[PDB]
Amino acid sequence: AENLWVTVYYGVPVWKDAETTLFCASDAKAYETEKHNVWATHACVPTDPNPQEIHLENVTEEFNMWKNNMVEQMHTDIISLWDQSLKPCVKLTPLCVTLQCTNVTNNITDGELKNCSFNMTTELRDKKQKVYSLFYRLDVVQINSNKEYRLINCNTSAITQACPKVSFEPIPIHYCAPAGFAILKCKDKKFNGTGPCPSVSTVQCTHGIKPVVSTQLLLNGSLAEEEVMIRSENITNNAKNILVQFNTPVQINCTRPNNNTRKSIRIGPGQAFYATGDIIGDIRQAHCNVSKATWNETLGKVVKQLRKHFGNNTIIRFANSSGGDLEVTTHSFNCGGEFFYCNTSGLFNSTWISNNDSITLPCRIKQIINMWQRIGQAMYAPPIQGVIRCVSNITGLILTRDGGSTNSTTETFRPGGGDMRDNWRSELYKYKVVKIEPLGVAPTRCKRRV
Amino acid sequence: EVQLVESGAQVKKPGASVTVSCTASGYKFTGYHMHWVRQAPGRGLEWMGWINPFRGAVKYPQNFRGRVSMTRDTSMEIFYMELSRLTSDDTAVYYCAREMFDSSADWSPWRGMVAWGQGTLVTVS
Amino acid sequence: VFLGFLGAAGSTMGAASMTLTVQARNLLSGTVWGIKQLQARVLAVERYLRDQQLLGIWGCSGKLICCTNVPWNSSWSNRNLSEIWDNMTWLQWDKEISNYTQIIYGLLEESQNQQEKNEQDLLALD
Amino acid sequence: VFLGFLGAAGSTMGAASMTLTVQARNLLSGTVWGIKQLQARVLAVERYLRDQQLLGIWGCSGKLICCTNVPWNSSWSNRNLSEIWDNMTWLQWDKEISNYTQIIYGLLEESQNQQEKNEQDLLALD
Amino acid sequence: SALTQPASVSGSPGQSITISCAGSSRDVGGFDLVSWYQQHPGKAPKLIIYEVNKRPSGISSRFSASKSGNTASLTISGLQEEDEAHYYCYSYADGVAFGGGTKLTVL
Repeated sequence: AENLWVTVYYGVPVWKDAETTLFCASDAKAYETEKHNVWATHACVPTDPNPQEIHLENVTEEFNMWKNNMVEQMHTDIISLWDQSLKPCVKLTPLCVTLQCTNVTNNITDGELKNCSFNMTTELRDKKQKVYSLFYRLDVVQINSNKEYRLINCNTSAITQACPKVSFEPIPIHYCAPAGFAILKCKDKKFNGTGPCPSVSTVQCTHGIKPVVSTQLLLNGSLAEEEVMIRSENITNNAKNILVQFNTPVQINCTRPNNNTRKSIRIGPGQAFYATGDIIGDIRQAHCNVSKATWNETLGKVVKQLRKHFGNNTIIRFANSSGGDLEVTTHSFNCGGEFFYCNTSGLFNSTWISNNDSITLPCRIKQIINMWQRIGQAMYAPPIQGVIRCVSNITGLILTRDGGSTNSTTETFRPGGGDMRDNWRSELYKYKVVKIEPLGVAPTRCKRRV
Repeated sequence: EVQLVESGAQVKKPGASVTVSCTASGYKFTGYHMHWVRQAPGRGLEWMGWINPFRGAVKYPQNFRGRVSMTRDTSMEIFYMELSRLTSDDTAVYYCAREMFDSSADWSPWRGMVAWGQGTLVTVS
Repeated sequence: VFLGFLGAAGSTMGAASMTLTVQARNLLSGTVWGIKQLQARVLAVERYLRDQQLLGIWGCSGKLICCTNVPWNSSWSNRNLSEIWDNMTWLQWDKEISNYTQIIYGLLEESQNQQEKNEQDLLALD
Repeated sequence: VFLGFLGAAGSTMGAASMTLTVQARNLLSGTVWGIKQLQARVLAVERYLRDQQLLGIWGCSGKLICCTNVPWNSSWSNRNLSEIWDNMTWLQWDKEISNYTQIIYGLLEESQNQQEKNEQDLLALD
Repeated sequence: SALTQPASVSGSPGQSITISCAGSSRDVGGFDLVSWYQQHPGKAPKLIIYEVNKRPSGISSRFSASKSGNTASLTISGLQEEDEAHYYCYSYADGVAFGGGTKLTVL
């Protein structure tokens, strides 16, 4: 009549957070790019033909990017798959033989590269081979008359060249969840990260995210909505990595106007080293043209998202990076297979107050990189034949602030930070892993039998 | 054990610069923020700057921008540091110092001075 | 009306416990890298079969919604049937049961069906 | 009396059909070296599933107690009921079935529920 | 430095001491990020307390300080001749400012 009992239901809308293993899915088509392991697509499940979305009526739910422990899972996953695209290719520790160098076969107009001859063990163990290559000033180092050099990993590490078959363009992947877990998605547009969301939504898997190797500029990513949302885990500690999400994208049409020669060298048997041959005649430099007009408008798209952080009438300043490595002072991103570190000196430079052309960004080039900060494991990128070009939508920024400077006069803002679990997290902000608890108790007036 | 090996006395002259070292030999380099700290003979100390050794994110107070240039060597594991526009007041010793909560994934802070070196004494006229 | 999956989270308990035959359809259906999905599905059925046993080692035997003969003790957020069952949402009702759901099932197999289905035995052997 | 999991391993079968549920808890209990546990919890369901399928086809469906309709044809270990349920434990009597436990079950699933679930739609066509 | 620390403090073995550390509406009174240090005369300096009052693993719990309102202070219980040293105050403020310093000695 009133003595309420316990009643058992199943399939309830209840959850708590818990970390466990997610897994991959990258279409039924990306498994057909060949090239021997483009990233990780191997036995991953193909992706469903139609992904739909559900908006949770009345749900007010907490979201974050910081202690969202998928920010650690994805970095550890992208780390060990890098070896799997490497271990059946060509290692090159004997390339620590000395090269006799000189400024290149040029008509001056300068060098930054050299014409370096050296001896090497070929297919036959007894036969030695004469061959010279061309390297950038970052791939080698002089050791302590003309100048002679060594490869740069030699005073620290071993090194392995990847297969030139393996291509390296960012290809999308969906992150997955099985029977018991899911991934949340707060469909707020004006979303400053912290708090319950008014119209919480959900997804079973994420959208398509590309693991773009980039510091400073985010590329091939995801846009913002309404106002260019400014995001950060912590805006007070100037040691933290701050991530901006653009709304209006910018065209980067990078170019390496040097028809490059790929000289394959036999030093195996079977294996091969890939040297740099002649560049045809004229001598030009790798840049990265950027629409001057698009930058100036997008500056206001975020600077007017800074007057909402200090003053309805105020002032904002910029200056180039405070210093450090190329990965924190220069926009690094993959272009062709070789790498481009682009000069951020000429961008962070203006001064804001109250009431058709293009600049270009100088870019250095690197082929041997010690990425992941693994002292012991450097690599060599087999050079790209021909002129290199890469169009992409500019998407975000990894940057820092200064300290107090003069308290509230204004503040200088520079690029830096770098860390690779926060380049990833620039595309992990709107998700959080949850464990689903399906059993639910209620008190209804019914009771069972004996 | 760990250590912060510092250079011996490196006396230098005004209008120039000087190099002071903190060799690392026992702990993880990249993930551990490190500060340079200055101590004058019998006076108050000045916080100089710091670095994010993972690719070297350095910062200064506006006090010395244009003067100071500060960095490290990744695989040789050490901190160099220089301060330009020397004046005789700069006669002092120096100390490298680390922060508390450092790791791999989730960061913070900017505090908790634990580490100190050997006191590299330079002298300026 | 066949809306979708779990729209009734900030909605009432009955409208939630309405579609008792929707959420149980797509959960099984039918080198390295091929291992992270492999370690996900075998720990996604050990827990599922832990449930398949519990609906059998009690008296329910079948599947879906079974009621119980347990004191919903008054300390557990007592409103009327109509202020709990005919009023609240699993966003606003599950916010009140959580802190003491561990005491309810310190019994759901202990002093009942363990001794209860054995009361069936000392009976049906003499 | 409640003396824990497997606490009644060798007492009278009447006192041994008590704890039928505690032994129904740890049949599911929830690079390399992770292989050491992934191939272990795989064999937890294997000790459960074998009985989930057997009891399901039978008149058991659910677990715990389950009567069956098989005559213990006296050619088997014919004994007094007191010489089964009163003077023996689980071990002392599952010893006796072993001579014929490979014969008892050409019936429970093969002669009972093969035929006693097809007169449920020659009868149920009314 | 930006925190006024007094001139001197001296005593007899066994006593205890208090040292004030005052700023304005910005420094010690503005923020809860302070810390105090010890310098025995001529080696590597050492931290004793961080953040108002939380000791790090190892410091003998005769030392304890705090931050109240605007004037940070400290207290060392049962002075030994081991405690005869120089002492400071830290406080992250905008960047980092400091306390002037105060030495403890044996009378």
